[PDB]
Amino acid sequence: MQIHVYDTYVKAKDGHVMHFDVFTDVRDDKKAIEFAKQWLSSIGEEGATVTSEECRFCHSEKAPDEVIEAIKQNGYFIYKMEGCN
Repeated sequence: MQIHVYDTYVKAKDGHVMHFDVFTDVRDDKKAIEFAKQWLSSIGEEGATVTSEECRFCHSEKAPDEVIEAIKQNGYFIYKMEGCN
């Protein structure tokens, strides 16, 4: 399974620029935006504008067993790249 790494820029005001990558099997940039927005509304950080500039595609790479299950079950998996520590 090839994980599509969608580097997503979500600009929070004073919290922190939410720089996270979305692991998905879908090859749609719009879906990348959509999944991120659904996730933002889910966690509560919906207060950001995601455009074609905010959505970014890095590449597709080999996938560890962990993300295989995640994307297979949820459809997508967001990893907290920045804002972790």
